[PDB]
Amino acid sequence: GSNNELYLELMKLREHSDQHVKELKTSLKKCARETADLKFLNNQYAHKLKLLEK
Amino acid sequence: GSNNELYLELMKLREHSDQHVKELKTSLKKCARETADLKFLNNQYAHKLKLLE
Repeated sequence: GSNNELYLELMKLREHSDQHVKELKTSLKKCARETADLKFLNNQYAHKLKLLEK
Repeated sequence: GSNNELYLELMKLREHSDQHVKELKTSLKKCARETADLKFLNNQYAHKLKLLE
């Protein structure tokens, strides 16, 4: 083994992580939109259900 | 010495990026949980509506 191999491995790990970060940021934005939509829809549903009672 | 400094700097960069992945992964899990909670309510509402209709 050599420290150069170790250094190179740490560099490879960093680059892989950076790529993962980009993918996660994309997924997060997608999920956030879905939550927003469901929240809006749920508010409509809850209200409609409350009208039928009255 | 400088060998140790190089190791620590490379480890720093490695760990900073990995910690970032951890953060985002946990945030996404949270968002996914929130989505599940809302779908449950959403499905419960919708199902309850179709019956009264």
